[PDB]
This record gives sequence, C-alpha cells and structure tokens, in this order.
Amino acid sequence: LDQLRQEAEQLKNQIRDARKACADATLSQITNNIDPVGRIQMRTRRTLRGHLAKIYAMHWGTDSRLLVSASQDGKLIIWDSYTTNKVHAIPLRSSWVMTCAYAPSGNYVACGGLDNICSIYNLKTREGNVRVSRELAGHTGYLSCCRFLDDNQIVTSSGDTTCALWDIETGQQTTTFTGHTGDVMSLSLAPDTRLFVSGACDASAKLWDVREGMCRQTFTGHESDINAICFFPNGNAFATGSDDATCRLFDLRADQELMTYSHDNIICGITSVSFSKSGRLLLAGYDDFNCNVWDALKADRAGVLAGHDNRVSCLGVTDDGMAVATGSWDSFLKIWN
Amino acid sequence: LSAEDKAAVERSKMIDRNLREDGEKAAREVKLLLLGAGESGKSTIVKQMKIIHEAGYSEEECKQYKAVVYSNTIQSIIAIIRAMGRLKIDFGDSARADDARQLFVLAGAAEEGFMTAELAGVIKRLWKDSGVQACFNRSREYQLNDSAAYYLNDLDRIAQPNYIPTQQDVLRTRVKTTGIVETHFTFKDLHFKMFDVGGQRSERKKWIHCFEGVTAIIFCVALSDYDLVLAEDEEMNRMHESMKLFDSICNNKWFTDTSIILFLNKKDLFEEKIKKSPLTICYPEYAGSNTYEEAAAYIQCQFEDLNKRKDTKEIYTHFTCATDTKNVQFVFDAVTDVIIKNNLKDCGLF
Amino acid sequence: MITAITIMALYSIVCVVGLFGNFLVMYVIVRYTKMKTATNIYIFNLALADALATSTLPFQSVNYLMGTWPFGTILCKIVISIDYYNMFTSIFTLCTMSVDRYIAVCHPVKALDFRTPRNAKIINVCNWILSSAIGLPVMFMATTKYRQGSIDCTLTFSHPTWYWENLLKICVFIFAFIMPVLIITVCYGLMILRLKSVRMLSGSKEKDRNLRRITRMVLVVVAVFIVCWTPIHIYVIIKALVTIPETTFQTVSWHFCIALGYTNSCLNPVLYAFLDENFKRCFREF
Amino acid sequence: SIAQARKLVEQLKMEANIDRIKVSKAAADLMAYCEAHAKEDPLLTPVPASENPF
Ligand SMILES: CN(C)C(=O)C(CCN1CCC(O)(c2ccc(Cl)cc2)CC1)(c1ccccc1)c1ccccc1
Ligand SMILES: CC(C)CCC[C@@H](C)[C@H]1CC[C@H]2[C@@H]3CC=C4C[C@@H](O)CC[C@]4(C)[C@H]3CC[C@]12C
Ligand SMILES: CC(C)CCC[C@@H](C)[C@H]1CC[C@H]2[C@@H]3CC=C4C[C@@H](O)CC[C@]4(C)[C@H]3CC[C@]12C
Ligand SMILES: Nc1nc2c(ncn2[C@@H]2O[C@H](COP(=O)(O)OP(O)(O)=S)[C@@H](O)[C@H]2O)c(=O)[nH]1
Repeated sequence: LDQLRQEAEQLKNQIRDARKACADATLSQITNNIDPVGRIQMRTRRTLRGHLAKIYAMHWGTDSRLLVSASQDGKLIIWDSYTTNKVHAIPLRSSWVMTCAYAPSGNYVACGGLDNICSIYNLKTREGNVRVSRELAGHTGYLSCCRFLDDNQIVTSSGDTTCALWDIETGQQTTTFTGHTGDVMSLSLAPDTRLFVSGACDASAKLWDVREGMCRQTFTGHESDINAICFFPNGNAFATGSDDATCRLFDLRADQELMTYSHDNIICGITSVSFSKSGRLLLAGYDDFNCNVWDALKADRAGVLAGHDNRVSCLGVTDDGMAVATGSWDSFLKIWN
Repeated sequence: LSAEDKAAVERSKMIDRNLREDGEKAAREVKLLLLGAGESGKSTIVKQMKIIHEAGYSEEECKQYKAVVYSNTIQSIIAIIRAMGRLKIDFGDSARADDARQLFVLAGAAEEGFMTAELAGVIKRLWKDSGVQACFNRSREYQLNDSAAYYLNDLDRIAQPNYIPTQQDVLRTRVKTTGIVETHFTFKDLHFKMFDVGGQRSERKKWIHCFEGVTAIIFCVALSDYDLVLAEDEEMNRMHESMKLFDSICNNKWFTDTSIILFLNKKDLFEEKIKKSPLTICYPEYAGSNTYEEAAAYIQCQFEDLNKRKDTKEIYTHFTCATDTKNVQFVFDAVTDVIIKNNLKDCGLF
Repeated sequence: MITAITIMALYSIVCVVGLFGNFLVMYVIVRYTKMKTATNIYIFNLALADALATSTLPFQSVNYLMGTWPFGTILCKIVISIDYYNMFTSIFTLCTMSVDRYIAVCHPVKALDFRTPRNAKIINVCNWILSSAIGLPVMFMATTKYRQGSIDCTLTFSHPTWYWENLLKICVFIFAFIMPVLIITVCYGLMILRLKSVRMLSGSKEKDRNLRRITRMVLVVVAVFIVCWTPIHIYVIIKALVTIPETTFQTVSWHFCIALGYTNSCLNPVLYAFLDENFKRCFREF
Repeated sequence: SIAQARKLVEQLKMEANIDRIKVSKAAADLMAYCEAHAKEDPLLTPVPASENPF
C-alpha cells in the first residue's frame, strides 16, 4: 500500500540522476559559434477578416494555401491565404469550440470543445454543402486538441486527463493514452506520425507511442499549466509553452531539458508554439497582445509580431515554411512573411 | 481582374453575407451562464423556464428521463437503507429486514429499467415502515435527493416501464451529461441562452475565460443546505462552500462587471426547516430570531457582503422556489437592466 | 470703422475655431476611432455638416466688408445652397441623435434589433436626402440682384413675393426650430426619467453622481441649443412683423445673432464628440 | 490505491530502463539539422518579391 511510494520515489531519483549524469554540456554552450539571426521584421501580408467572436484555434493546410479557423461565433471558416477568400464556413452544432484540425489529404476538418465531442466534417461531398461525417463521442472532458493522423485516424486531447486515438469509421477509441495527473491541453504529432507528445495541467509532457499505446517518456521542468506543444521538424525534439511565462525545448533522445526561452519583463503566459521549417525560429504566441519570435539555438528574441488587439491564441507555419499565421481573440487572423 | 477565379470571389462574398446575417442574429440575443453548488436547483430552474415558454418534451426524451427516474429511485432507496447501518436506526420487524436484504440482492444485479413488481412491492413495504419514516425525518444527518419524496410517494406505483412519465417527472430529474448543456427559450422578444455547466469537473479555469462576455450569471444557492453537511470529512458546511464558490466567481477577472442574478432556491424547504432546526447551525454568530424572514435576509446579506465591488457590479438577490412563473420575470428584469447599461456604454453616456 | 472690424473679427474667430474643432473631430474619427458604431457615424456626419456650413463664413464676411459680391452668381448660388443644406443637415442629425439616445435608453430590445450600423447608415443617407429636398429649391431660387451698383445677392421669389417670403420663414421656423427643440426636449426628458427609474443609477453616491453627469450634459445640450437659436428666429419673426429703422445697433445685433448661430455650430462637435466617454477612452491611450 | 500505485511504479520502471544518448551529440544533431535546412527556410532568408505568393 504505502511501501510502493517510497520506492517510486527512488525510481524517480534514479531517472533524475540518470538524466543529470547524461548532461555533460548544454545547448547554449556549443551554439555560441553560430552567427545570430539578428532583428528580423515580418509584415502582415494578409489580414483575414470576417470572424466576430474570439478565435481560439487554427490549423494550416498541407498545400500551404488553405487553412481553417474555429471561433466562438460557431463557424469553421476555411480561408484562402493567398487571395484572402473563404471557400467554406461550417456551422457548428455547439458553439463552444476550443480546437480545430485539418486533414493531411485536405478532405476533412475536425473541431471540438466543451461539448466533449470531436466533429469530423467532409469537405468533398458531391451532394452539396459540408455536413458532419462522424461525431466521435467517448471523452468525459472538453476536447482541447485534435490532429488527423490521416483520413482514417485522429489523435485527440481532452480535459478528462486521457488522450485518445479514434478510428473514424467505427467511431471508437482504439487506444487510450492515460498517465497524466491533470487536464491534457495540447498534443503535437511527429512528422513520421509514429509518436506524439502532449502537455497537461500537471506541468509535464508525455511522449506516447501511436501504435503500441503507452507512455515512453515524461518531461518535467515547468511550474504551471503547459498550454502549447510543437514538434521540432526532425522529430527528435519539441517545444512547450506554459503559463509560467516561459517556453522550454526538450529532447526525445537526451530525455531532459535542452534550453529555456525566457525574458525579463514577461509575466503573461504562452498559448501557442510553432516551429519554422529549419527549426531555427520558435514562434510563440504570448498573452501580452504579441507573438514573440525566438531563436531555438541561441535562446534570444530575434523579433516580435505585434498588431493584434487581444490575446494571441493560436499559431501555425505552412508545410513549405513560407508564411506564419496568427489568430487572436480580436476576431482577426493575420499572415506574416 | 476578370479572371476564372471570380467564382471564388463570389463564393467568398456570399459566405460573408450569410455569416454576417448569422452573426447579427446571434448578437440580437442574450447569453446567461448558470453557476452554483451541487444539487442547488439550476437544472430544475431552466427546465421550468423551457417548459413554460418553448414546449414540453419528446417521447424518446421522456424515455431516457424515465430511465434517469428509475436510477434516481434506486440510488435514493439504496442511500436511505444504508443510512441505517451508520445512523443505527432499527427496522420495525424482521420482514422489513428481509425486504431490505432482497433489495440489496436485486441491486447487486442490475440490467436496465425493467422494474419487476416484486421490487416495487419491496419498495412499498420498506417505505411503509416506522423506522424508514424516522430516518427520512432524520435525513439531515446524511445526503439525500430533495425529490426522493416525490419518487417514493407517487412513482412507487408505476408498475411498468411501458408509458412515458409526466412532465413533472422530467422536470425534477436531470441527466449526468459531462458536457455543457445549452437551452433556448424566448421571453418577450429576447432569445435567452442558458449555459449550464453540467458535469465539467475539470479545473474550472481553462474554460472560465470562454464566458467573458456573457450578459449575466444566474447563480443558485440552496437555502435548505444551511443545516446539511458533507459526508467526506465532517468538518465543512455546504452553505459555507457555496459562499466561497460565489466569492471566487464574483472576484473573477473575466466577470469584473458582469451582473449576477443570485437565486436563493428551495425556499419552500427553508421555511419549513427553519421552524425546527435553527439557522445557528450554519452561522454560529447569528443573533436574530428563528423566523423565515430574518434568516432569509441574513443569508441574502451575507451573500451580498461576499461582493467586493458593490458600487459598479449589481446583484439581484431573489428568493425563488424553482417552480414559479416570476422566476423568468426576475431574469428578464435583470437582463433588461444589463442591456440598458450596455446600450448606455456607447454614445458616450455611461 | 469700429463696427466693420468687430464684425470681421467675430466672423473670423468663429470660423477658424469651428473649422479647427470640426477638423480635429475629423482626424480623430478617421484615425483614432472608427465608424463601426452608430453614434460615431452620427458624430462624423454632424462634423461634415458643421464644417461645410461654416466654410462659407469668410465669403459672407468679405461680402459685408466691401458691401458687394464680386464672386458672381454661380458662387453665391453654391454658397447659399451649401449654407442652408449643411445647416438643415446639422439640425436633423441632432434630432436623430436625440432619437437614437432615447431609443437606446427607454426601448432596450428595440435598441438591440434596431441600432445596427447599417441602419445608422441609411438614417444618415435619408437625413442628407431630406435636407437636399429643401436645399435644392433654394438652389433653384437664389440669384444675384442689382441694388444701386452693390450687386448684393438675395433670394428672389415668384410673383407673390410676400407669400413665398412668409412660406420660407414659417418653414424654417416651424420645421427647423420648433419641431427640433420639441423632439429634443421630449426625448431627453423621457430618457432622464427612465435613467432616474433604473436600478444601477441610484442608491449610492457614485451612481447618483453618474446620473448627475448625464443629466448635466443633457441639460447643457438643450440649454446651448435654446440660447443659441432663440435670438435668430425671434429676431427674424419680429423683423418680418414690424418695420425696424436702420441704425448701427440694429446691424450689430443682427450680425451678433448670426455669430451666435455659427458659434452653436462651432461648439457642437466639442460638445458631442469631446464629451463622449468613448472619445475619452480612445484618446487617453493616445 | 494499491493497483494505481503498482501501475505508476511499473510505468516508472518502464521509463527508467530506456537508453539515453548524450546531450552533446543530440544538440550537435539539432545544429546540423538547422544548418542543413537554413537555405530552404523562407522565414530565415526571405525572397523580396519573386517567390512570395502573398
Ligand atoms: C434661415 N435662417 C433664419 C437662418 O437663421 C439660417 C441661415 C440664414 N442665412 C445665413 C446666410 C446668409 O446670410 C447668406 C446670404 C448671402 C450669401 Cl452669398 C451667403 C449667405 C443668408 C441668411 C442660419 C443658421 C445658422 C446660423 C446663422 C443663420 C438657417 C437656419 C436654418 C436652416 C438653414 C439656415
Ligand atoms: C457638397 C456636399 C455637401 C453635397 C452632398 C454630399 C453627400 C453626397 C455626402 C455628404 C455626407 C456623405 C456621407 C457621410 C458618411 C458616410 C459614411 C461612410 O461610411 C459611407 C458614406 C457616407 C454614407 C456618405 C455618403 C455621401 C454623403 C451623403
Ligand atoms: C430680452 C431678453 C430676455 C431676450 C432677448 C432675445 C430676443 C428676444 C432679442 C435678441 C435681439 C433683440 C433685438 C435686438 C435689437 C433690436 C433693435 C431695437 O431698435 C429694437 C429691439 C430689437 C429689434 C431687439 C428685439 C428683441 C431681440 C430679438
Ligand atoms: N420539492 C422541491 N424540490 C426542489 C426544489 N427546488 C429544487 N428541487 C430539487 O432539487 C434537486 C436538485 O436539482 P438540480 O437537478 O437542478 O441540481 P444541480 O443542477 O445543481 S446538479 C432536483 O431534483 C429538484 O427537483 C423545491 O423548491 N422543492
């Protein structure tokens, strides 16, 4: 009963000093010979207007042209980033939406929120407009993230402390990813789609296995709710943004902290992180009406993306690395280059 | 520039037109959020508002609500029988003890809402006992549903799960849906949007900013919970935890100026419980008399003194029974005041 | 001598401060705040009416300076048309702003489903159209008349000269002074009574002080309208009623009343725009 | 309770026996990936107006 905890503590100590014994250097000590990015300035090329309520999430497209955005007005607007157009506007059965997704093939769009149901939508119906294809029920908490593995599967985060892996056609949870001790906030999917990390309220990020279905690693270090998560482009690292006014880069191989991205005169939280194509830029959408541009190798601010009249809540970089999208609570999306 | 993609521009224009129409239709309404403690009467309040305004209920909806009724009767009789094992109240005779034994046996194997007539007879013979009525009277020493008398006084003689229950049965029973519950009704050219957080036992902080922009917060406080206690540590009060929950809601950063429609529910139980049990069980420093008016005003003034911004944020404390026609009129008056304030916020007036 | 320079000085100062106030309102309402609300569109169109109505003040002042109109018949036609049109527009937009505030207060749900920005747009368009419906006969009817070589321009009428004079005077009295002030007084009186009856404006010191602030600014609006429009209309009516001998004090008083009306149109934007809490909120951030 | 603690202990045992390469080689690999794709990154090296679709 109580004999298990006193040796779980020494197992934790074994993990901690095994990570400490494998930390002969840091990321910053061997990146000093790299010339810095400098002070890069990005301009708002497109100002996607048309929402009315606070946008909470957006997801890009694999073709790097279309994107989707979810807002409290109850609409899933599918934009056209090049021409500032709107190709679809899906009405939601429940207006309380906290996340949205987009298919790697571009055929489907997911959403979910306080109704605890992940609604999949089919954009290529020949019978007419976009209608609900499948409603994935089975979560007892609010859906907070959802990523399509492909047209067949989805990996969803929820506030019931458990993640999920739904087969869409059967509409059932094939695999459940439990192990956290807090409400799970956001999950990022690996480029090879075989693993995925997820942050939660317990200030920990867990790297799971998509096929096998177990937790492989647990990363600590934050002091508050981890709101955002994003894989590094090679799949061997990831960056988490938390409410403790800092971002941290972890490592799937060294299995410990790599670098913190903190700055003085910053107290607001981070709700979105996203990497560039080369991974040199870590874009973090803060809560002080801005979206700071960080360097993932020198841990210095190379820029800032101001122009939003409320809290930036969601980011995104296209698959070809061309642009940066930035939603906010001021009912506006923006594109940067 | 007169290209092939002009169809895309026309589609975007019609999408913008329809979306603007939907947005103005949404902005021509009023949105309210329900908050309160456990079993305070919020769902019954909005069910009454929906019944008197929108419509009744469907056949299949009444079917799952009768399933909820059967689950509620089973849970209530299980609690009221197992309360004797801790409160030490003996049965009238050995026949009722055998009836309780077979009730435990039947509750150990549950399939659906079949409601065998033997089980109904067991319920009837158990409820027709002096000890069970005594523990029903002494039920303030533990937890019990406030509609258990309604189930065990009228729904005992149902005899078959073959026909839909009455609207009163649906009104007093709520589902265990963990998701958010949204009800719509129209009262004098306003479209009300009640947002009951049914279940949602998840940190109360990652979606409390989703409601920054609601018109008002209909808080609910059970008046009959001043003498009841919680069977988890036996060191806290239900009224006191309702008070601190109201204090945490009122001091929230997202509801700095959001008006509160404070409903003090279950006055029909408070007025009949304050005759026997004094209010001094809840507040040990209460000095007034044990009358309904003074005690109710005392609870109201404590809940209003929880507010720290009384000069700008208004609280509408109304004593309600959750089965009243004036219940929606109180809400209408409060939201009309808030709409007047919002229409005064622009034009440089307020 | 002294009278000429005093009249020139007063017209010049009221024109420059009216143009300065209206253009400050213009720059603020196109750069700091936007016209996404109904009251901002009303303030913008009132600023247009007041700016274009006082833009013809230097022409009248130089007309009094030389006693002649060397500009021509076409320029005096457009000056007369602009003056009448952009004064009627200002009066009617004051009327519809008062109606808007009364609808916002006393009829809350009607203010929800009626006060869309597009509805304010169509109200302003109908306002300018209804002002043009009376400003265009004035365009067709005004002309340059020859009087002892001073070519002073005055509105000449049809063969029943006195009947058209009386018709124009009664139409500018009862449809631009009597009905506007009656509408303003009844709308603001009902608004003040409803704001007295409402719960969150009474029962405390701060709420009573707030209600005092709204009542004070409303009474300031009505008082300045009365004190700056009564001398003009009463003076015009009694001039049309009894003959007045020509003297220095008569012309000085006539031009002073004219200056009072133009001072009303001058201080209207500093009284509506710069007293708004929306403007204070958007300006204190700078 | 007991089963939950046993499951947590088994999970920590599964988390402790995995292999962990050095931080130096992983940081060098991240540096190599960054310098091997910095040529193709548009945000790092923005084309003025030629290949901008925006
Ligand atoms: C009609 N009445 C009694 C007015 O008071 C008047 C306009 C009177 N208008 C002024 C210009 C004028 O002097 C003139 C002569 C020749 C030229 Cl070339 C150019 C201008 C001719 C007379 C007004 C409003 C405000 C301040 C002062 C006067 C007004 C009232 C209501 C609606 C429209 C106009
Ligand atoms: C010389 C002048 C006085 C002649 C008459 C000018 C007319 C045509 C002008 C003056 C005021 C103008 C309006 C002022 C304000 C707005 C709001 C803006 O969002 C759209 C145009 C709109 C609705 C304008 C339409 C045209 C308008 C009515
Ligand atoms: C007197 C107070 C209370 C109110 C004043 C406002 C009105 C009634 C005033 C303003 C200007 C005034 C006029 C100014 C000058 C003259 C010329 C004089 O030879 C006779 C009186 C007469 C024609 C005045 C009549 C009254 C008048 C029209
Ligand atoms: N006799 C009587 N019963 C009342 C009254 N008010 C409320 N109740 C009952 O109290 C229980 C909890 O209600 P509810 O489901 O909303 O709880 P909750 O949403 O907080 S979880 C419901 O069964 C209500 O019939 C009243 O005046 N008289």
